[PDB]
Amino acid sequence: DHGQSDPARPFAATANPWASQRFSYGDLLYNGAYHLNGASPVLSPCFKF
Amino acid sequence: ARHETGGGVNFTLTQPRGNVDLGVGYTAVAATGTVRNPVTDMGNLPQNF
Repeated sequence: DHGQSDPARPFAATANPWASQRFSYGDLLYNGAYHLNGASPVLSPCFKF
Repeated sequence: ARHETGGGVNFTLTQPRGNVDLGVGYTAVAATGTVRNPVTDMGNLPQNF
């Protein structure tokens, strides 16, 4: 959600508009459901996030 | 006493205890020395009238 504030940065909504929102290319590349990697064997560190 | 409600008897033992601030002087100064953590941060919250 992006009406509420970031916890870590309480004075801004999000510091990064592409990665934080749903469906938004920080989401689309690296979410566990969409799996553009997942047939690929290489470790994705952003799968932790 | 004893509860006739179920779950045991569970009633309260209580003791009363009185005291007087003893000594015409100052008698037990306390000293404040260290900081564990601020409960509120130095924050950015604006006043909203």
